Amino acid sequence: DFCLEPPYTGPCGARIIRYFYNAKAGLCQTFVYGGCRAKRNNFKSAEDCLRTCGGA
Amino acid sequence: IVGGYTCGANTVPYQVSLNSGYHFCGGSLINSQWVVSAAHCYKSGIQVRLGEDNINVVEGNEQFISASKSIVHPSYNSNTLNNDIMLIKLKSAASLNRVASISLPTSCASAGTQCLISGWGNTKSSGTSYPDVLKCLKAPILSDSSCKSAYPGQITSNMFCAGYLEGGKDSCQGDSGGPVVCSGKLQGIVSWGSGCAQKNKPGVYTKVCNYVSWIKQTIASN
Ligand SMILES: [Ca+2]
Repeated sequence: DFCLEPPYTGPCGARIIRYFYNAKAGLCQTFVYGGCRAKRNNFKSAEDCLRTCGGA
Repeated sequence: IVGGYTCGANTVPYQVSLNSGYHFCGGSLINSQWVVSAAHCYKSGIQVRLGEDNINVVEGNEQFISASKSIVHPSYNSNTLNNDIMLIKLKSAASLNRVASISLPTSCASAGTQCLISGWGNTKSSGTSYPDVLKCLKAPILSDSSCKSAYPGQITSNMFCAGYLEGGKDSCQGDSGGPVVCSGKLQGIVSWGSGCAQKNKPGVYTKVCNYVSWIKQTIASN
């Protein structure tokens, strides 16, 4: 389950704010994404995140 | 920028901030209407901020201009990060200039050349601390061999390493797209690296001297 994976910033240097599902908190949180090589637990909005991973 | 120093207000006039509701990448002004940055910094609704020092407070020397076009290099590979370069056309021309453009290089820079790297990115290697003001860093260009030994099978002819093998001085998240200026010419674009300021893991940059023709022609036909 990719929804259970920790957020992945990656090697690129950008500071782009994305969302990831935090299974321990039971909600989608923000984290800094570097701009490349995103994993699946990386969403552009909280709604997308909840729709895909909510309740995982 | 980890291990750098405060540049000083508007001492790096070609430095720009790419804003999407917040600062997310840097870039360089190479023409009154054009900005060069990294391809991985591509985003919809980009607002370019020029004449910035403290990105959090309006000090009056700014010019906020929306981008009208964003051209990512046709051969950019998001997996390998090869050709990580992008051109942004400003919706209107900037008033040059506290705001000034930087020259493109006539030729490539050699290992050992000292360059100035700048940005508003993270200042901590093992932590999170984003600055208000622009940070600077002098770092030398490293040889292709050491660069390739630091990142086996990951360095292409379009990338160069710069920094310190000891670590502690490097570019970091929030610096992407920013300038690497050597001898008054734009030689690189902050691109990627393994973590920030780690030992034996210098920062990797887009080799601008390899794109000068593409840049000049693209600016001219758009
Ligand atoms: Ca400001």
